Amino acid sequence: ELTAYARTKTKKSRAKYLREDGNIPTVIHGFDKATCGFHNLNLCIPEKEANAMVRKYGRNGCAARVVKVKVVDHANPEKVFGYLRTRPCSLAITATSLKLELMHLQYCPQDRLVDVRVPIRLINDDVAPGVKKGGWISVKQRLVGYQCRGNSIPPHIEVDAKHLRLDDKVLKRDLPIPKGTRLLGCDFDAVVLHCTTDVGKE
Amino acid sequence: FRRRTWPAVCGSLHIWKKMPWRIDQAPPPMPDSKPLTRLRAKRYEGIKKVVMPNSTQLQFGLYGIRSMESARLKDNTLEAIRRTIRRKIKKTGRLWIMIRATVPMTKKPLGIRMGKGKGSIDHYVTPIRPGQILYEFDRISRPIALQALRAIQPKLPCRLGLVEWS
Amino acid sequence: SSLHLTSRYHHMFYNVLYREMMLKAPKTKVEQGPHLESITLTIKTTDTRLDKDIVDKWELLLFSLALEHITGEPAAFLPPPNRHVANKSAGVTVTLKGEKMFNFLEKLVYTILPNQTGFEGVPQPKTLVPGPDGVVKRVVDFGVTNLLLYPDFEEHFGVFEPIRSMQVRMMIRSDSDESCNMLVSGLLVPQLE
Amino acid sequence: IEEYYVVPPACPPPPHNPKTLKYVPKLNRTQIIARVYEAKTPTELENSALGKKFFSEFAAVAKLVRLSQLRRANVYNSRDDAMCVSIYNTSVRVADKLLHLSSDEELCGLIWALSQLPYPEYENLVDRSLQILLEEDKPLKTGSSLAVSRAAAGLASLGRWDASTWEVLVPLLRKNVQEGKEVELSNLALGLYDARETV
Amino acid sequence: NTGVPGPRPEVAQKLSTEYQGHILRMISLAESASELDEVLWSSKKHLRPVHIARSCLKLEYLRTKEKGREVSEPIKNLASELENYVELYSTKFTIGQVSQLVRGLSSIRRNIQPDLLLKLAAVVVADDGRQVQLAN
Amino acid sequence: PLKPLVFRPLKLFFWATNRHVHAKVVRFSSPFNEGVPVVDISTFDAFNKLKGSAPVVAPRSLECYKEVAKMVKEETARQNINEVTLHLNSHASDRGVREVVRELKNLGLLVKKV
RNA sequence: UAAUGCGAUAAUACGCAUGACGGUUCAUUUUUGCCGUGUGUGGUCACGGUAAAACUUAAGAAUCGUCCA
Repeated sequence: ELTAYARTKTKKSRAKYLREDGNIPTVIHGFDKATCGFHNLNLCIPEKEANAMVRKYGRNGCAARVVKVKVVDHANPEKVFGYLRTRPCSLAITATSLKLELMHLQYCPQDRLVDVRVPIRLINDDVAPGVKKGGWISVKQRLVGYQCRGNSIPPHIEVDAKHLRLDDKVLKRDLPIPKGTRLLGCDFDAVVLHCTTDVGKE
Repeated sequence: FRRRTWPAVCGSLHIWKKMPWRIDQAPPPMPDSKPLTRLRAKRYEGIKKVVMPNSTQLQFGLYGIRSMESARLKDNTLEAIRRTIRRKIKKTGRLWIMIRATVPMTKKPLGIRMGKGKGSIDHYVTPIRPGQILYEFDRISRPIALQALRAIQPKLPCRLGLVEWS
Repeated sequence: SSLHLTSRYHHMFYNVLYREMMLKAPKTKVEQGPHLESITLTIKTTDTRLDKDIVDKWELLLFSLALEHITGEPAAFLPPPNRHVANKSAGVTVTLKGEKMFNFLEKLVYTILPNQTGFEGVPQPKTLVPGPDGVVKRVVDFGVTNLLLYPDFEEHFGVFEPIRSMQVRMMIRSDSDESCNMLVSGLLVPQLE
Repeated sequence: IEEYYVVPPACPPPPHNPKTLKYVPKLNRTQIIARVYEAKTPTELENSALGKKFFSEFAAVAKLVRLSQLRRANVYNSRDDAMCVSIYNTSVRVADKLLHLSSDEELCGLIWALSQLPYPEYENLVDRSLQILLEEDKPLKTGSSLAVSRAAAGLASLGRWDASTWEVLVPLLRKNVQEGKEVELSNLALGLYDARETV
Repeated sequence: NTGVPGPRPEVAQKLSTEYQGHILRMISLAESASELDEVLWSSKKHLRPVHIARSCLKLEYLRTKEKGREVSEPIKNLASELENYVELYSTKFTIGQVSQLVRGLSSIRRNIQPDLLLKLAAVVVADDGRQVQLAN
Repeated sequence: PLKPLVFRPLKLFFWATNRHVHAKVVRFSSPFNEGVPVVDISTFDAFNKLKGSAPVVAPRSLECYKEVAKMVKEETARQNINEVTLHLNSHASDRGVREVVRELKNLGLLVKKV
């Protein structure tokens, strides 16, 4: 659960005053203007909660998670406007200090189709013929694109490498496809994992 | 405010508009292996202070080192850092180098008065922008990355930080 | 009118051969099938008694005349290798399409090729770089080393004595190299493999 | 100096990868026929069945039958007239290729639809349908009087007046009138044939 | 603007410029009859039939807020001034522009001179009603 | 070396498609306003006319091209139009369009390119 | 803009045919960064610009593939 506050219509130059106070601007996309009044919603989220979410999940890992947002009045914390079900999309972060600047979220009901870049995870990498011989498992694509339903978003893809030897390559065709999701794109036969001994010839 | 006249707002001949390199925000490309040029440059080409975009991340590895300040590094400094990193990490480590010295610099010998043209090439440099990522590592642990960071910090004039992929 | 104005092969390709290829290699669209586009005949200086890379056009008139007899259409001189050289060429060429293309193929296969000593099969097709239109084309190249097998060079032998050899190229549009081989087989041209 | 090219290999879709996560239910012949008839405008009729999987022989017959009803019941502008012409041209050509797969009812409807529509008749669609139904066994075994009534009315409008075919239809039409089935079409056909006999 | 050949050269050969859009925006941005008068005074020398036609509709829009009171004095002054342009451009209007001129001046309960109405009616009387098809 | 544009009140336009050739005559008052089409004749109209009397092969035929020119000549003559300017574009070089233009000049209509 | 578009005899009388799925190419200024000018102890300031450069989620259009779930 995340807490958000309503905002007034202001210029871009007024955003730094919110960060100084301790809140990060956020935008929620994907509403119908006819029935809701806006196509997008502007709010601000406390930095303390925002940092915890990123640390717990990660900058890219949190994009495959579903969160609950509660909108309340800044002056009176007990006034609740409503609740929303959303998933993070992207994060704007300073390069020199690694501080949050802007959060993009998508309105994600349980019956909507969304495109998610799911991270790839490895299991039983220590117990592998290639590792024992002296090789290592190199990941060429950290994230892979999927089309998932709102009710079923895979937190991550589990690829087992317990039976991989040297020069073994795992392509997109071999990745698991959980229920309620399908692979995106047409560039199949792309290397995702590679058990090798090369270290870049450095 | 934009410094132009009314005829210029309507009939400007600058049809193809390119943002000057000094203030362009596009990230620099990956270094190539082309030979160094023998054409003298201007001093501005070796300096760039605009910060990096607010979406920069690691591209290949799990750990890396970034610069918190702008600077101009010579070819000699890069070679010393490369040897230090290679020795410190391991022989069995994956290293990506994201920088290269390509901008020539000139100098004149002692005992020469001002004038009579520009000097000859002496060495090469590369500009560094704030928040830029310099090196990436893989097939190592986090403690090893910290050791590499501490080893090179005394050898550089700018503050350094650690970046992790998540 | 006691003149040759029809084409046997043309009728065979469209009314007989085309359906058979469709059955062997089903395709979604009717027009998606092997097709023979053009045949090019070339005579260069290296295929003649003259020993020189660049020769004057008046020395190549005889070979141009020979192609006219073989094909029935006038041939053209090759473009000069450079702007500096203007009056010298490097060979002659002629291109045929449609009915004339089919008639030439029929006569070559039925009469001339069987009488050539060292013939086993035509080489395999080669794929060229697609042009701006994005169409992939395959070329089959072979040469005829005995041009004095045609029954037309007998009226004035002394004139046509220097005629030695010729090169032939065929352009085919198809989905794959296997389809090209199927079309060539339908044309009764053995392929060397 | 002549470069050569390598065709990139094809990309076969991986197995167990659904083509779509949307709900697209399967459609049978009965559902397609119901969808085609439940059309109100030429545009809806045009889009009621498209593609070689749904635009089959039975769909082509349904489009022609429904087109006749809409043409008679409504007046159209230039744009809708062009849509109707496109519907007629495509449906007949499909029928000319899958005629041998048609059923008895479909052939009876096709004759009735062709007679009502004012556009030029295709090559020999009516004659071919007559030949298939000329065995004299299908009309006798046609349980549904609707097919017989449509065939009888269609031929009368087209003025075929085949002696053998009509002689068979007469007792069938009279029986249908007695049974109260397809009275309007049967009466219309009988009246037209009786007028022809008088003339 | 496009140079691609097409079925309707009549509506494709029209020349559209940025300067025309600039003036049309100013007319629409005006929030009162007093403001609209100043806009037209500045642009006296750069008014075309399209601008005149749009201005008449602007008077209709502006008077909608004055639901209770009668037509204000500045609105009447604008209507008289615009009529001078209508006479000047009487033979340079399209059927669409004439259509919105009459509606604009009729909404202010103004009466056009009979001679001017006769000239404007030529859009539908001439060419045997061909121009009626152009109208949507 | 593009020439400056010259405004003309009456212009002739052609639209060549896969199936038909369309000719229009449009009157203009200024470049900033839409024109008024005074003639609209295509090979579709000629085909429906000739086919009833004299069989033709298809709309894009020499017989229909001459018929379209004749119908255009009658309309311009009735409306007292004797001189027009041709709008040059890619479609103006079509063989069917060129045949129509040649017929119009012979009939008596003065067509100018510049 | 179905009097459309495309085609491998390519000409246009004949062939494919306007739906449906999939992959490509094109709104509270989306709101953050950044840039310009003025002022300035070198930023607790103001306004504007980005149809010059990084950055969001859609919806539609143009091809292309396809017996169609």
